[PDB]
Amino acid sequence: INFYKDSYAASASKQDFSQDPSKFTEPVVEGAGAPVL
Amino acid sequence: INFYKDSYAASASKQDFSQDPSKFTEPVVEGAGAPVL
Amino acid sequence: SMMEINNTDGANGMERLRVDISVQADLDQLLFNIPLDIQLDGPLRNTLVGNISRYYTHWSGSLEMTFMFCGSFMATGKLILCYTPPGGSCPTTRETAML
Amino acid sequence: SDRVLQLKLGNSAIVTQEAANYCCAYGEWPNYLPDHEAVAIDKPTQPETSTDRFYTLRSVKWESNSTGWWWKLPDALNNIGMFGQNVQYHYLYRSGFLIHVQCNATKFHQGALLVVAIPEHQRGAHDTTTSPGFNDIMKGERGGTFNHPYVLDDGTSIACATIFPHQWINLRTNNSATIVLPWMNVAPMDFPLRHNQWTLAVIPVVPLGTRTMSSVVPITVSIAPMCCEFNGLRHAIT
Amino acid sequence: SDRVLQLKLGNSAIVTQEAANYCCAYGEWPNYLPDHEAVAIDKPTQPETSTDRFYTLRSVKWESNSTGWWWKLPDALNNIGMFGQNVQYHYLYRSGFLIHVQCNATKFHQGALLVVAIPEHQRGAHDTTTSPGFNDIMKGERGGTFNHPYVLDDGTSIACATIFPHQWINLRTNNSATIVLPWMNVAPMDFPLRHNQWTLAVIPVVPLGTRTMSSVVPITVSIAPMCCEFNGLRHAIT
Amino acid sequence: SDRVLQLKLGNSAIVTQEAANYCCAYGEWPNYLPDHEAVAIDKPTQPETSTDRFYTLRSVKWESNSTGWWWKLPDALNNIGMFGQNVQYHYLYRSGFLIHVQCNATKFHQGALLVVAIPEHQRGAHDTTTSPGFNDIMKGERGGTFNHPYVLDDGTSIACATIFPHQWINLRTNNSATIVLPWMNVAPMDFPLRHNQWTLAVIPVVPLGTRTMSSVVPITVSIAPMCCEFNGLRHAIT
Amino acid sequence: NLIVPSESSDTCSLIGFIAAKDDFSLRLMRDSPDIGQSNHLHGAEAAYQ
Amino acid sequence: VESIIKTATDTVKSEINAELGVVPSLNAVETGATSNTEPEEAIQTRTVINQHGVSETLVENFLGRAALVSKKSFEYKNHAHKNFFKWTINTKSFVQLRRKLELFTYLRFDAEITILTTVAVNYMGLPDLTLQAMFVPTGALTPKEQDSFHWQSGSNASVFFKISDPPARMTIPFMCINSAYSVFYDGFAGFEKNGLYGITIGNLCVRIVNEHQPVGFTVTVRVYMKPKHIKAWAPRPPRTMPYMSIANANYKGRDTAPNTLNAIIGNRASVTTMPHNIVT
Amino acid sequence: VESIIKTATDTVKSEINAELGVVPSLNAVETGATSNTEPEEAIQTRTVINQHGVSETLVENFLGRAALVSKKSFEYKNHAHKNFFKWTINTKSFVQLRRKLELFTYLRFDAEITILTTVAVNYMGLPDLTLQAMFVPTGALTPKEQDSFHWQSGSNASVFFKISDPPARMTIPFMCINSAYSVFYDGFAGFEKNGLYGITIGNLCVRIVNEHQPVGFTVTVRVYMKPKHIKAWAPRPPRTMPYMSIANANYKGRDTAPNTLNAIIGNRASVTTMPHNIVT
Ligand SMILES: Cc1cc(CCCOc2c(C)cc(-c3noc(C(F)(F)F)n3)cc2C)on1
Ligand SMILES: Cc1cc(CCCOc2c(C)cc(-c3noc(C(F)(F)F)n3)cc2C)on1
Repeated sequence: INFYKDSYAASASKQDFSQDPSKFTEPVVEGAGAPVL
Repeated sequence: INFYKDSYAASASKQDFSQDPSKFTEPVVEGAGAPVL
Repeated sequence: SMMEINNTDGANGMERLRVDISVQADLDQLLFNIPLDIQLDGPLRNTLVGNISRYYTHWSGSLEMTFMFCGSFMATGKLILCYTPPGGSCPTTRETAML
Repeated sequence: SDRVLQLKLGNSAIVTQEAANYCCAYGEWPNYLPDHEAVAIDKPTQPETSTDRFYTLRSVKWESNSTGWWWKLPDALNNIGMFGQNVQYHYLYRSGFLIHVQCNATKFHQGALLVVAIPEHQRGAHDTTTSPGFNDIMKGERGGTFNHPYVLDDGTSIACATIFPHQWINLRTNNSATIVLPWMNVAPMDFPLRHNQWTLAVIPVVPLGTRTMSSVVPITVSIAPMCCEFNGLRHAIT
Repeated sequence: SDRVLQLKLGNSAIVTQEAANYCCAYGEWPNYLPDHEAVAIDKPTQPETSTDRFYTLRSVKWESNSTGWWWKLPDALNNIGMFGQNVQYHYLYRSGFLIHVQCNATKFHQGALLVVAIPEHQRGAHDTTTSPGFNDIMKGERGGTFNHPYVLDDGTSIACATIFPHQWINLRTNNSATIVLPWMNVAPMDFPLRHNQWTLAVIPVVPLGTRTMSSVVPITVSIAPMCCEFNGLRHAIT
Repeated sequence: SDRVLQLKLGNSAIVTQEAANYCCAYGEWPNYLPDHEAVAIDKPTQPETSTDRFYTLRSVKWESNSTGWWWKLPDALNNIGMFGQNVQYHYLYRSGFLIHVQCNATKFHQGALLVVAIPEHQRGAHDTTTSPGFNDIMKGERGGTFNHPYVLDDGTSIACATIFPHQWINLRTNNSATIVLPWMNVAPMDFPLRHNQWTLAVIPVVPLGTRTMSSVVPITVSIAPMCCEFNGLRHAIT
Repeated sequence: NLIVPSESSDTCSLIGFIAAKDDFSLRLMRDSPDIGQSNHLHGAEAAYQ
Repeated sequence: VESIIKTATDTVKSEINAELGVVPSLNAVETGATSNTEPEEAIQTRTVINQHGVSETLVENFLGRAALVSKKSFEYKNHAHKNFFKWTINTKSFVQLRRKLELFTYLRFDAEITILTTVAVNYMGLPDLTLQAMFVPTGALTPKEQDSFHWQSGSNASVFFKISDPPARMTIPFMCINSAYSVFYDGFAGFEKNGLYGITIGNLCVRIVNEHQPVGFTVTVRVYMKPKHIKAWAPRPPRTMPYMSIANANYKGRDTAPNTLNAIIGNRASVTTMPHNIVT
Repeated sequence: VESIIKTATDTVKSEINAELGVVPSLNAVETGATSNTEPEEAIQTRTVINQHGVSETLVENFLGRAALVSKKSFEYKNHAHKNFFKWTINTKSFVQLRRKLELFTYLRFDAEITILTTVAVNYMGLPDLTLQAMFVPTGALTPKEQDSFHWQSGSNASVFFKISDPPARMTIPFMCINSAYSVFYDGFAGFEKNGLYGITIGNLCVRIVNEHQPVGFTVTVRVYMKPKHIKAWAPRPPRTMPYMSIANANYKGRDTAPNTLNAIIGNRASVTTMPHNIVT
């Protein structure tokens, strides 16, 4: 875990598996195979 | 924690968060926005 | 604690700790300004807040300046103390400082 | 129905009948600074309608050999209307931006403009070790132009610029681009005169072309600050 | 305990240790324009702290033969700070005012100033049929002086001026006067550049006198607009 | 009502009609030594009224070029009244102190004295490596004066001396200062002849000035030991 | 203006003080630039004698 | 929108398609959105339970590697860099680390620092010297000499290590005055116009505490940095032109492709020429 | 009065004020109390939930740093300081530590001692010598020679360490005969008048246990102290004049500002002169 008193001294944090690609791939307001226009 | 038998050998004590500034900032006997005089 | 506002040549010892103001002949007169340098030597450096802060690198929070008038009881007057957030040159007229 | 759009802020409004939906940078939307994120303790001024409105800058002419244009925010607006006034009178500012780039031509014209909002676009100088100067960076309303759009004038590449919030204006498809930018910074507020959060870049990846009657094809930029807040009031740094 | 007072608006504050209570014109207090009294339909801008704060004008010297001074609102402030900016960029404005006139001397000095806020103080010219001109009326920050204070420069009388919101600065008693003025007009809003709601007049009914060391005795005016609202945004009429 | 004050201890009393509230060093108050903090096992003598009373030292004259004065406790009192007797006959002592510095002038006089109680004020000599001698330190009732008040004669600074229990005597405001000092030491008791817990320093940060009739303006110090206890009785070290 | 009668000094002094409020915070400790040493202090070496 | 992804998405079997008004393969690049055509809609797919993990591309891991940030060699001898050096900390001197950091606009992370030391004679053997690395924050006084008072390090953090010990190591917390480090700064450092455009941590001062020996040695100190507890924002176009300065993004490009200002990708005979075409 | 503070206090939104008899911005310095004007009373504020921690300014941390308290170098050779030295312990020799300790009147703390050793030839290689640091309390006999009986250390505490090992380290308990150490002492050491004014722990005796080699070496011992389990009382005005002696607070001041007895702060042209004024 961590034997130091300061939490920032701890080892790496490799458990953040959440993600939201859409903020980069689909930043459009109006959200299938229908014409995008 | 501490593996030595004498307690003074222990690591630092960084948890004393209490304080009373007033003993230095307001050492006056008689305690808002009212005239201090 | 006391700011050494009168850090000028000719002012020795405690003379440097007090700012002398006199009866003016003109209006809206500028009396003095205070460099807010805590890192660079200045009126605020040798103060409790200044000295201790210099043992650190980052600071955050409000400061407070208190001025005590030490003239005679029969002496009267009104002064205006202005704090100007950074951005430009130090104001030299009351019309500007007042903002 | 996503080719038609009307934007209304304050006393200003814009419509377009040939839009391409519209982009919300990083899927965010502008908002005022919440108490739990605030730093400056003085009560801020929120002008609303006098600052949160569309400001239209001078147009530029799209030419056959154009390399592209750019405008830095908030510099481009630091001297326009009440937004500019607040900026000059306050040490700190904060705001989002609604960007609308417009360019129309003919069904016989072709051309494609990449319209991208680059956060912290730190420019680089070409073939020299000397860093860009103040005048190289602060152009104000006029904005500047790209010397080497191929690498976004910063040694990277326009090819990957799409990683940033953007849209395109492809003449056969649409005549305008709309990008909503939220506050983008590592601090809740900033000093408007020495730092630009966003840079609006309009680059012609596909040059303007046609065989019909030749006419001046302008590109116009309209920008509307959003949720403006100002702190640290003092005199104006005109 | 009514001889001591602190006024705080926006980033400005004033204290006085020799006040005489304070006047609320007609017992009213400034307030924003309610929906049931509104006329202009555009959403107004309420700057708050950037405009509702104390602005200190240049002082005047109280002399043995002084006749009195006056400042018209909002003219006196139409070119000061963010208040002035909003006024120049908007067709319509509305606001109350917190007036604080200050003048100190010695316990060996005597003198009495009538400090009165006159609504619609329409000046008159002396010994001529020609109406006062623009420059006779619009003095800005500098303000003007009375030619015949005895009749308030309008053919009436200073003797009955007490019918208007006022206070006095009687040197042996106090060193400041404070008057809170609400919006005073027949319309919910007005055009700030061609009409003055209030006129601040400071007239020495009892001349300044003393037998002690002679020194310059200034009179200073600090005015803070209150509950400012602006409508009809456009370019600035600088 | 905090400008008026009466102090009464034993057969002595002092009143002041121009006080500035009063200081309780570090917010503490004098008290007798509790059993759980005691070290010396002999039953102590608690004289009360014969020692816990006001002792007034010889006055000093505040001059235009004065640098300041100081008195070390308990040295200043080690030879006065019954307090001095107990001190001379006992090896160990313990007590708090009620300090009252007084100085009045005219409403035409100006001057400001910093009245500070410095714990363990270890003096330093000027421009030499030799430590201060016995006579440089032990002045008794007469007390000493500052050579370089600017640095509190110890290489630090009077500017930050306010970190210590203190008050000021600003002639236009008050004519006396009152400081209540509790026992201050790392030991429950001490030998009174070779160690001073507190040092009373009165320094004129703002020199005495006036343009009226010149007269001698004295500064007087009255000190009252509190909760005195003495242990280790033997003969007197006169 | 500063106004005083004939018998008062016509030049007065102000003393300015400064302090931090309780919303203050300091970070990243470093050595103060306010103190230095060029040689041994007197007696420092005699501690070894 | 947001969700936990631990493995690559699976594929679902898809059937034949002939629907009017439905054209999944058609898109509009102008919207700024990336094509949302799924493989299942472009061709007929089978079902695939994809178990490929996505751990190695976690930002924490992508940036979580110790990289060289500083390298300095000096002469350890009698100087009658005098047995110590002062380094104004920056992360723009070595291209490998620099380029990765510059793939992001903002970065918040704690920094693990590792210091590696080596020595060489100018042969009678290698001395096991003791060194002191002192972190002198902005505004603090930097050592003027190998033995100046500054080294007593009363408040500054110092680390003493021997050449025979494993590399020294400690963690520097995320120390920006902001919520994150600005990998890029489109602004100026001061209130005046003459200020520096773009881009202060402080100075790392390293000295050999041992007095000089009768002979000279060359000592080299390598400092490595490994970010951890990482949070990143706004990805950016990768650097292509060679770097020129640590103070800016100035560019010039290679003399010949690839990566010349004129052409990033090397040339091929024509757009119909297949470079490594299989000649069976 | 007393309370637990873990973060900087928050700010509450404040409104317009115009109350008679209420003047929060007015104060009376003469009372000895510091201005109690709150920001909310001086100007109009907004609400701010302040999450700034206050840990780094805890006294335990402010003083909790290992600082150099002693440095001694001597000749290790055949003396036909003879291969050992005796140091009368004190914490007034090095200004960085001294000044911080002197920010308080009284201090109670246990002391962590770390001993760092380095050697240099007067080149055939550096010897991995063994040293012995012996704590000789007040009143005990100090070693007369490198090999005198005193070193058998039957009761004194001694620590033997090699130059190749990590610095030696142990904790010295708070050992005053009082409840706290007196950082300052306004008194004399003896019952007679000829006594010493101001300001005994004992002697730290360090020797090289190895017999001398055929050649000479210079050995330097640096001792560091880190207070812990700290309690402090009565803060004091910081030192401004350079230190002169370890035995007193004597002062002289620099030759020219800053920190000259005549002027602590450097001069500026006048009280209306802004030193680093922004010239836009
Ligand atoms: C932008 C940006 C800024 C940073 C921070 C880099 C911090 O790294 C430094 C710091 C602060 C300290 C040391 C350091 N080396 O040694 C020590 C010790 F002495 F404190 F241990 N500190 C080394 C580097 C490279 O990362 N990106
Ligand atoms: C005043 C004041 C007094 C102090 C106590 C300082 C104690 O430090 C000493 C002591 C007592 C022991 C050693 C010491 N070094 O080595 C050993 C060992 F041999 F016992 F391990 N003890 C070193 C110093 C500086 O702190 N402030």
